[PDB]
Amino acid sequence: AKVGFIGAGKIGQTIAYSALVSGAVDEAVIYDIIPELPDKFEHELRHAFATKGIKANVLGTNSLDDVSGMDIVVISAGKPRKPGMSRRDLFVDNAKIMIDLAQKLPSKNPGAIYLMVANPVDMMASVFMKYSKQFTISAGDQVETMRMRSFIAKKLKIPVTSVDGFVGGEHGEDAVVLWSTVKIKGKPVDEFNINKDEVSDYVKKIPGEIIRVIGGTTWGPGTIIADIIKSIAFSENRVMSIATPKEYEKEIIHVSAPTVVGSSIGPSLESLLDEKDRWHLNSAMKDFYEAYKENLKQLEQAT
Amino acid sequence: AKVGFIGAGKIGQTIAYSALVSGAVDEAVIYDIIPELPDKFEHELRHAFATKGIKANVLGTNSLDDVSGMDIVVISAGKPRKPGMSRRDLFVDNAKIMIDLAQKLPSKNPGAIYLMVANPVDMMASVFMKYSKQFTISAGDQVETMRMRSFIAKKLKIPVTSVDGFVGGEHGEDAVVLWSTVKIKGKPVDEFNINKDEVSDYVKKIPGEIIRVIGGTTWGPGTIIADIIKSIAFSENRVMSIATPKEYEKEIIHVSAPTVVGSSIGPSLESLLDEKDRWHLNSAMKDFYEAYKENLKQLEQAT
Amino acid sequence: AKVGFIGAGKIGQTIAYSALVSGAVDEAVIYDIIPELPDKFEHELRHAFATKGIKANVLGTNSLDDVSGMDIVVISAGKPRKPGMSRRDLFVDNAKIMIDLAQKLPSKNPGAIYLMVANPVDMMASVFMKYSKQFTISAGDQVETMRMRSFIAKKLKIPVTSVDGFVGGEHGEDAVVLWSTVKIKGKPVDEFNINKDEVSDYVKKIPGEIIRVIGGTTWGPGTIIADIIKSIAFSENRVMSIATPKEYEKEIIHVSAPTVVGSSIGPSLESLLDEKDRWHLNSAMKDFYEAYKENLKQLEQAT
Amino acid sequence: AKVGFIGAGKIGQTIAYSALVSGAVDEAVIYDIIPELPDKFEHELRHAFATKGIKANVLGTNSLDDVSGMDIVVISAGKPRKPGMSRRDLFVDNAKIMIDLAQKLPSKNPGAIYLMVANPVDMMASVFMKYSKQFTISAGDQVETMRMRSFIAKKLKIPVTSVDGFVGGEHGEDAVVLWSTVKIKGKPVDEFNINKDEVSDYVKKIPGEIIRVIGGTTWGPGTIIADIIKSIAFSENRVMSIATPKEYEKEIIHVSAPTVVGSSIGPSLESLLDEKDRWHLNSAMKDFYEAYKENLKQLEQAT
Ligand SMILES: NC(=O)c1ccc[n+]([C@@H]2O[C@H](COP(=O)([O-])OP(=O)(O)OC[C@H]3O[C@@H](n4cnc5c(N)ncnc54)[C@H](O)[C@@H]3O)[C@@H](O)[C@H]2O)c1
Ligand SMILES: NC(=O)c1ccc[n+]([C@@H]2O[C@H](COP(=O)([O-])OP(=O)(O)OC[C@H]3O[C@@H](n4cnc5c(N)ncnc54)[C@H](O)[C@@H]3O)[C@@H](O)[C@H]2O)c1
Ligand SMILES: NC(=O)c1ccc[n+]([C@@H]2O[C@H](COP(=O)([O-])OP(=O)(O)OC[C@H]3O[C@@H](n4cnc5c(N)ncnc54)[C@H](O)[C@@H]3O)[C@@H](O)[C@H]2O)c1
Ligand SMILES: NC(=O)c1ccc[n+]([C@@H]2O[C@H](COP(=O)([O-])OP(=O)(O)OC[C@H]3O[C@@H](n4cnc5c(N)ncnc54)[C@H](O)[C@@H]3O)[C@@H](O)[C@H]2O)c1
Repeated sequence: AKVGFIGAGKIGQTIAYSALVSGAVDEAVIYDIIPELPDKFEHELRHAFATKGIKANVLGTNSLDDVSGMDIVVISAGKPRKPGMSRRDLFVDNAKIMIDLAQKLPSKNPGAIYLMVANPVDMMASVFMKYSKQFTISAGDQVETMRMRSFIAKKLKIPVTSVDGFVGGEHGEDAVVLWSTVKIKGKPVDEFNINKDEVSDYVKKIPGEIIRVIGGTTWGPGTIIADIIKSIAFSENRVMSIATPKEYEKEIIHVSAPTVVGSSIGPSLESLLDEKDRWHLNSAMKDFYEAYKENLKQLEQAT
Repeated sequence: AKVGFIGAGKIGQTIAYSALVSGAVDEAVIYDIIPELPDKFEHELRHAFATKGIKANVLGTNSLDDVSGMDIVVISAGKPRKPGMSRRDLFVDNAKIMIDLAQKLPSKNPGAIYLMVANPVDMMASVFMKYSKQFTISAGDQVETMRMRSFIAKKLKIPVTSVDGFVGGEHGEDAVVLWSTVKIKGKPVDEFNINKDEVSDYVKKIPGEIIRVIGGTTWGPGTIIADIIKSIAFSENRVMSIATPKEYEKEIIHVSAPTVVGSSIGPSLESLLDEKDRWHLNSAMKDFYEAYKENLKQLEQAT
Repeated sequence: AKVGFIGAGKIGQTIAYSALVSGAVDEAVIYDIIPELPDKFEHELRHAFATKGIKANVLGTNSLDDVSGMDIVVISAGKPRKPGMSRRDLFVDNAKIMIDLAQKLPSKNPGAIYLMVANPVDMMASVFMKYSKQFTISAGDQVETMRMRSFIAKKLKIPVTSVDGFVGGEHGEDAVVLWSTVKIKGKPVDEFNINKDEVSDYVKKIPGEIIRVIGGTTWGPGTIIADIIKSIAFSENRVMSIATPKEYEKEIIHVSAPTVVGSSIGPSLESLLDEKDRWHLNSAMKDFYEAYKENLKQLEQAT
Repeated sequence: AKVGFIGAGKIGQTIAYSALVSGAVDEAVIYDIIPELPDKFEHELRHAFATKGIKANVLGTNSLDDVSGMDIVVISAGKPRKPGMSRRDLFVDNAKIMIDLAQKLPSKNPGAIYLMVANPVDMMASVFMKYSKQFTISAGDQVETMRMRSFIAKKLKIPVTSVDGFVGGEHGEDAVVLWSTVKIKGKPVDEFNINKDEVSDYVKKIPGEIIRVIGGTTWGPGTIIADIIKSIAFSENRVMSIATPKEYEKEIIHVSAPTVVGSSIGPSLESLLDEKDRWHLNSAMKDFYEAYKENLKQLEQAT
């Protein structure tokens, strides 16, 4: 696929690098508002490519117009979290970015899939889609999903490959582990020595903890989001707990649920969850819709 | 994963080779009735591994008791089709193989996923599961699925990665394209100039044509079935049109539908298809049922 | 790289499949004299590609004029060995193939690297280069090299990645282990309990044993030769004991020594071997020379 | 291989991640003096591994004693460059680190290969080896080597895979392009529209420029150094322009030259360079020896 990267900070570089070395990206165009940053990143990539024999076309640029004719456009441009902040605290800052980008990108990338990475991720995806009128998805709870699998595997001292399942609903701190999907070698997680609250808590806290020590999350979400790109680019049909757009009281919202990710996106698999999980996903919709409306008014308090 | 390969003929060797070089198999045990065959294949694999730096343990054996402790057991032991034959002609001869394997493998590989390759594939899976009571899947129409995708791509002169969709129902000559799933860059196949009947006919005829010219199918189903193994081994959650066990009229039958394939298998997604494709999948259940009951009688009439 | 495959039998198909799934081949054109064979192999490859997201162009053809513009041309067209035969028995029959290919391929593929696989491999490379004057290499003793490594590893019950070293000189039954290059975790092989003669004998006999049981060698040399292709295609600079053209007594001959393989081929490293291994490589030149002159006379005595 | 990482800053993380995802590292132990940093990096890795199905054992730790029984030990612990500094300016700061590590690591990792990454790289490798008495190599001019190939490919608008060759001698700013190795599709670089001084200059300046804009080099040298790890771990025998130890006036020094990198290291290929290149490598030895002796005295001016 041809993939545009809007944002070449820590997470944008990690995602682009990981997606490029995985072989899923035939051509990439990497943009950033910071002078020379994308350009120097391009050189980094070429140097890396030489050792691997990678021939992917890469352009690092400060010119937004170079992001044209892409299949997928990955948006990580935004303020990141500082210790002590919630993700939703960023709404007003980063929504202005999305509003601006929504004016500019569409005419150059008609029919592209837009992949939101910038936080608060689900909200950003809704804002971007509202303004751009372009099909937009959010990395959503796919990162949470993998964090959950890896914690459970570490806890039982089993390979992560023995664990299956997803995290879903609202993003981050408000996500829910979808326990009816969670299986260990095919068996319900109940059959195991697993404290469900300890799993949820690790998932919600570990990014905050990475931020406090390292300064931001990189390798994990970078790899994970790149795999979303790869599933689209190779048409692999991986079920991923991304957030796809839904209509709710005539407003576009984004909420996560296991979703088939291929050259085409969908369907989402919420209808196949157990009752409790389906109730949590309905709930997540109502809560998201309420918090997002509030946030839109508070932004409308521009003047 | 630890993977058992039962049957080391053309397709068995291809699946094993491809699953091993893909990185999805940590240990493999390969069995065949043919004296020394498994041994010499093992030496072939070792030679290949040396150039790749692959360290997977591999044992080729003529003693079936050496296949123990597997996570996945792949069965390709059986007589293949000859130009002229139908897949289902093989039922009696190959059912006898499955009944015997079902009395030997499970005690050594309890709780393994059993992946049926030998034809008639779906019926063999049903027999094996009947005589073993171990969880058994069939390659099903996943091969057809890929043939369909590839045909549409070469026809429209587009990358295969632009095409999404599945083939399902009964296996082989009785399969149906699930047209409500076939999309080109997200758009319904009707918006393109492809003749649905030409697609079907290609899918149905190409294996018979390859069998006529080359003598048997290898690289295609081998790679495609190795990817089923990989999706289980790495818990990738790819939607694949494999055939999983379904309770119908109190019998266990196998029919293909798009199904989540990870360390855990399922759910199948037939409830998300359109009315027409759900009708077709319901008829396939009925038809498979009637034909399997008939075939079972034929088997009794041998023994 | 753009890669031409001349001969789509057992080994040709294996090399091509393995080189294509490794990512080293951007475009491939596969030729065989057998009507429809290349075509049906192409369809096999396309089916495999769909599951992997591989977009390499591939053309199977019965018209040799379709092989043009290649960077590398791989020749496996020829009669194979039967239980009992020696590799060199094939000289006359296969030399006739090479003389013809040499009058047809170069005009269409000027400046390509020609990689000889058909046996007797080294002698075929010398003939092809004689009649084509195009730069021609032979798989040489790279296959032997890997067999030797793998044997030592299984013997000492160590990972194959712990073993380094090469097999060189004449090909096959006349090859010699270059013992000054064989190291286990950096240490000379003498410090371990391996019998040098048992290693040699294994290396010499295993292909004949595989040919006896299975009918021909495939996965091992196929993977190993595909890695020669990859090392050229990605300019990896792997030292491989291939046979490159050497001017001796004003003839061009082919003998194996560890050689740098990248987008450019060479140098060969025989001047860095110990006295004994340099002696052996000098005798192989003399012996190959005398035997090739004899074989050329035999060819004249056919035509 | 089992690989220890001493240092989990920007370059240590990039190298470890790249080496891990490439599949060359079976077990890694990552240490850093910064509290909690390695630990949080380990979590990042596990999260990334979950999406890929990677089962490599990883331990991120603040306890140096955990770095035991490794095959390879990769040392990136040290002060990095700030704009305006040369690499050799760091000698006195980072040599103290190496002296300390030389007391501590050996008894826990007997017979390991130590891979120096921290600057001034060649000097650091000599210091570490002097004090530890352990076999030590330096990433050397391998990074420069790839930078050169990629620049030339960009300049001629050809794939980097068409370019072959190496940079060698002293490190960084004092490196020399070894023009007799440099080939484009097999042809001498003279046959091409290439300004040699412009190539050298780009190579020497581009890291300084990345540092000024981004803050440090990451992806390129990370990938490149990881490929050195991979060549050792898979015993691939890639020729790489690393710096291996040589004796000079009874002192151990490190200088770069194309070197065969496998489970065993060596031989270096300086003897096969043209005259001019060989003279530059002799020269580099004399100059290195002089600057390193000076630096050792200036450090001995501890008191
Ligand atoms: N799982 C996830 O979804 C996930 C993971 C990691 C980070 N993030 C989020 O991604 C965003 C970026 O994080 P980061 O660590 O890379 O931050 P960072 O500060 O390293 O980078 C942000 C980048 O965005 C750029 N930027 C800001 N405004 C821009 C504009 N108008 N146009 C173009 N570029 C612009 C900056 O120049 C900078 O290079 C943050 O919102 C962070 O919270 C999300
Ligand atoms: N897409 C698919 O599902 C697919 C693709 C290719 C082949 N097949 C089927 O796979 C089967 C094998 O095809 P093939 O081309 O490899 O045939 P083959 O003759 O090359 O190999 C069959 C192997 O099974 C062995 N065998 C027979 N009975 C056995 C037993 N009781 N235990 C162990 N091994 C036994 C034979 O010894 C032989 O080595 C056939 O039924 C064929 O129709 C299915
Ligand atoms: N390590 C090695 O170097 C190695 C390994 C395996 C096989 N081989 C050699 O490779 C050759 C092929 O072995 P195989 O097992 O694939 O034999 P095979 O009979 O399976 O295949 C040979 C193919 O070459 C074709 N052929 C014959 N003449 C031709 C021509 N003029 N143009 C195009 N195609 C032509 C045949 O039609 C057939 O499809 C043999 O000489 C064998 O000894 C070498
Ligand atoms: N091609 C190359 O060889 C290459 C490429 C990039 C960077 N580097 C060099 O590598 C070194 C590290 O660079 P970076 O960008 O990762 O710097 P950085 O500041 O991001 O990280 C340096 C790390 O070393 C750690 N450290 C310092 N002293 C230590 C000790 N005594 N024990 C353990 N850990 C210690 C720090 O805690 C820090 O995390 C520098 O010398 C830099 O110049 C070399």
